[PDB]
Amino acid sequence: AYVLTETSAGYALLKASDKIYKSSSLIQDLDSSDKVLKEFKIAAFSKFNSAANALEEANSIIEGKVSSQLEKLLEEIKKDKKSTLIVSETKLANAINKLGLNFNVVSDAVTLDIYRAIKEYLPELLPGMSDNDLSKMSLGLAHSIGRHKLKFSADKVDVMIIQAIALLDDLDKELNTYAMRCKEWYGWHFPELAKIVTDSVAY
Amino acid sequence: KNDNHIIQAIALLDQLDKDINTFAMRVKEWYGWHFPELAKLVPDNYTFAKLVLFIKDKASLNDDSLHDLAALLNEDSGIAQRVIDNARISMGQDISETDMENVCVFAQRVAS
Amino acid sequence: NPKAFPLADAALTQQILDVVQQAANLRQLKKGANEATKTLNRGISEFIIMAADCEPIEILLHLPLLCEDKNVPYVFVPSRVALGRACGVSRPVIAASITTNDASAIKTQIYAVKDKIETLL
Amino acid sequence: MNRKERKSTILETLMGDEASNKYFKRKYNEIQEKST
Amino acid sequence: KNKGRISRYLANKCSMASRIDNY
Amino acid sequence: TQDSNYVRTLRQIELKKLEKGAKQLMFKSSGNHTIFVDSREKMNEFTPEKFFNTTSEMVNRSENRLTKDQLANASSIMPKESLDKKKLKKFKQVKQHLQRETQLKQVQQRMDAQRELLKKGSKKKIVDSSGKISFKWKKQRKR
Amino acid sequence: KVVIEPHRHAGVYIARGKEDLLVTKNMAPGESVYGEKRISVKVEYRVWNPFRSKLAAGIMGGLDELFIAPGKKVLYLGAASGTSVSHVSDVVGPEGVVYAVEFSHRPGRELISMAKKRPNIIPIIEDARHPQKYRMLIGMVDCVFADVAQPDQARIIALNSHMFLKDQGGVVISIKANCIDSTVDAETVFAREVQKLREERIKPLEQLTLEPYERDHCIVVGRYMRSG
Amino acid sequence: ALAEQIVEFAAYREQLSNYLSARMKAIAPNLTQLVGELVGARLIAHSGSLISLAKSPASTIQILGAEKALFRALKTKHDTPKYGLLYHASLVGQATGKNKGKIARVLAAKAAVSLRYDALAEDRDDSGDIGLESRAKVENRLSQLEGRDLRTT
RNA sequence: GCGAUGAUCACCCAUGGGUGGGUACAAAUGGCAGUCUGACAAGU
Repeated sequence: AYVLTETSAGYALLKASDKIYKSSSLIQDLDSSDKVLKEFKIAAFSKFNSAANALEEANSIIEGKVSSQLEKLLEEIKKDKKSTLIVSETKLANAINKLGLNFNVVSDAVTLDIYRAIKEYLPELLPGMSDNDLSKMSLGLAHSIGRHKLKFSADKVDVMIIQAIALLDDLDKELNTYAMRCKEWYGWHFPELAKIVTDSVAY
Repeated sequence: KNDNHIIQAIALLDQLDKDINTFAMRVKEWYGWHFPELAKLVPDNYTFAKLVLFIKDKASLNDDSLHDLAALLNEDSGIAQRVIDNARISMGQDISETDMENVCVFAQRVAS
Repeated sequence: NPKAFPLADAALTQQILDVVQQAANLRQLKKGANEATKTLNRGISEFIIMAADCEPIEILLHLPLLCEDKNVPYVFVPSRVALGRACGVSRPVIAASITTNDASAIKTQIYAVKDKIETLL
Repeated sequence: MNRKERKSTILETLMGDEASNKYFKRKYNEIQEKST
Repeated sequence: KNKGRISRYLANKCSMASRIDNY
Repeated sequence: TQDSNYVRTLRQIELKKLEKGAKQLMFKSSGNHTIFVDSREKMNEFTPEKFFNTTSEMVNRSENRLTKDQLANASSIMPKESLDKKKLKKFKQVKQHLQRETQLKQVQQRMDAQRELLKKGSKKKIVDSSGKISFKWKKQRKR
Repeated sequence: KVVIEPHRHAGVYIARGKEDLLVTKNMAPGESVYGEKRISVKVEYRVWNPFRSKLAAGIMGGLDELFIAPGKKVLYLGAASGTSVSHVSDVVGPEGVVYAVEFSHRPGRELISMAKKRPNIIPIIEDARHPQKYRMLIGMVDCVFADVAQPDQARIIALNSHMFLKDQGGVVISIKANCIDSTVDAETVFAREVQKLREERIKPLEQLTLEPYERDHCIVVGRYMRSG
Repeated sequence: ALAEQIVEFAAYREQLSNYLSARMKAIAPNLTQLVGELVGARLIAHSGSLISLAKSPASTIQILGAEKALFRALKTKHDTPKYGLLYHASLVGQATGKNKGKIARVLAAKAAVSLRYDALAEDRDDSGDIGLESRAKVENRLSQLEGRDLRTT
């Protein structure tokens, strides 16, 4: 059986010995550990690319639909005319039932055992495909998904406008004092010009 | 025998150093809104303004980008590879192109 | 789920407008959205009645936020013309505020609608 | 003079001056005893 | 102590140098 | 002598002073903490000393119930009489802010009563049998 | 001038100076996130407020086993405006990680600002009722805290604990009788929600009513045993 | 080279002011239709956040600028200041005297209304409709107040 | 192998540090510090 799994670093697919009885054996024999994750280490992995907006839209299509990254992961899963795969989303389950490769999928069944245990020993799956820490990855991806889930018109930023008007005031003050500086220094050659003109820019 | 050139030179150098650090920390704020880990990675304000001018946007991370941003001061401090990894996995807020041009012109102002 | 949060049914709306007239008669109700914000800042508004048919809902949607800040509940009326009529004034008020006064003979009524309003929220 | 003693009122620097303070309280107790 | 001595010494020498650079 | 504007300014002044003070203060807890035990024999031998692995004062103080392995005011001058006086002094200043705020609320309420009575209405002065004063406005829509 | 005393839980302390205070460390130095005052003793410390964060009132109210440690990970459900997720980020430090979840919009924006300030906070603007909608973002939490104001509190915590807690996990909940029943006694309310946690397999070790700081409020602390 | 620095500062400050006008039109377009980009950003900078300014009532917006004279005069029993920050709007500049006072009142109130719309409009077409219609309202009140005279004919 | 071009002139622990103080700059959602009134106005 297959297990499709979502992580902040990619899309991981696992083989298991034919499932529901494998989930049962996991939960009754306490298989949250490295031994069981080496019995089911990896079957088929895919990184998504290094584009933040693209991976944000990718998690949005994970929440809603099925995507082309899922196609290029799901191109050669089947060996015969019947292949089973376990997921935890029911709408995504029926979506990959009505998908073109038409392999049979199980919805959110009792394999919370499977998903919770391979998420517990996902640190053992990290020497498999993702030789890094996924904490800052989940940090950045969660920030991007929140940033999209709230509307976030990118032109309406109050801290930007307040920093901008503050810096406008600072540039006015600095222009005035450097104006006085260059005026008194150029008083060495032209005090009459310095008194008869008043504009810093014209000076 | 004139000496006010020396005097105004002292005064203008003092004011100039003060305005350098103020406008450079303002560059630091204006690009820490887009990438705060740049402000956590490179502490030098002058090289910060130059690095903002080069990395306008944190999306353009290429191997030639590694090369020219390593020609920007160095490789041995790990700044190039570390800032490419941090701008790849950055949580920084995206801004508009007018804000971007504003921040780059401000960093050019700091450099000049 | 629109932004028009709690809006009562017909009989409930009727009875709060009746406490609106009796508090306006006993001078226990203040008038206006800016004045309602003022007594919110004062800490003497006991609860808030607002409209739904204003230009637009937002200038009185600024009030529920401070309501949840200063734990002072609120509800909506469908007609601001009806709200100004229970206020007893020629112009349609869109936001009115029931204040606090310990020597008020209608306080049992206000604490009653307070129970009903909290069960609505 | 100072920075941590640079204060915005000469009355306030008179109260900061302690010899004037004890001089004032001494002569004040004196003349209030003379009054009472 | 000798820091102040060095300061006074350099103050006298810088006074003489200010004199010669002024006149 | 004084008006609603100045007393309202004072009201906001001292309410924000109360808010900062009550944010600064510290209140000891008193709750019905209950522990849920599996077995009735462990109920019968249940002792807070063994359960909290504490001491006597450590179990009477619900704040600092430190473990005995973690066990395993004299820095300030006059500890037994002056620091407690300072804490109790801060507490009394908060209480006095409360009292002056309520007295000032009474001033403001009487002044707004006189102001509204002078302001507007077709009024009928009613006396209530506790010696109290009130005014009944006639029922009329103001234009 | 101000003595610091380390409390029995790792990460929390007590300031004994002119005033007694319950304090924690700071992660953003010189940055009060909601207006509370900070002290320098030097190491920078920030005090907790019970009325603003009942979590501060619980450890002040007496708590046996608090499952939020420095080297741990905690989920926060009902993170309205973050005034407590900042403090739990301070108590877990860099080693720990807190996942704040909140549905509403403007406290969500405050929470994004606070997650910008603090990397220990991970933001989830996704709804708490469906955990599969954000199952990608959070992985195998050690302890969970609930401050949500919904009547299906033990049920939604049962979903989040089944899907997101590790075995032998920690479940700590704030429960409000005025929100769920508002007509019957607080004690039978708390007994009934204990029975609900027992039906949802949470084994409750203790509970504490929050009488001097709030009104008719309870915190419950329990272990999550025997789940896969 | 110093004069080069100066003219570069001046040109950059002019470009910055144009960028600020664009930013204010992007953030609060109805406030740009009502009171002005500069004074709107000044009210924003005083209040801090736009949500805080929407939380603030109308009298707070009217006397947001002269808080010193406000709290002073309320403390020592004098006339409360009546313009604050919004005096530098072109409308109050065009007004005169007690006309300035009444236009300050109605302009603070209308700016509070349309500012609340701008701050709490989750969807917003960014056209300028509410600011334009409220500005026409203030224009009509201004023309009525200017037509109302004081000396007997 | 001298000198007017200038001789000489707060604590604790044993030539080390802590306290205390003074000098310039920067930050504070640190304190001073508290956001006016509210139904009528104008012509007939």
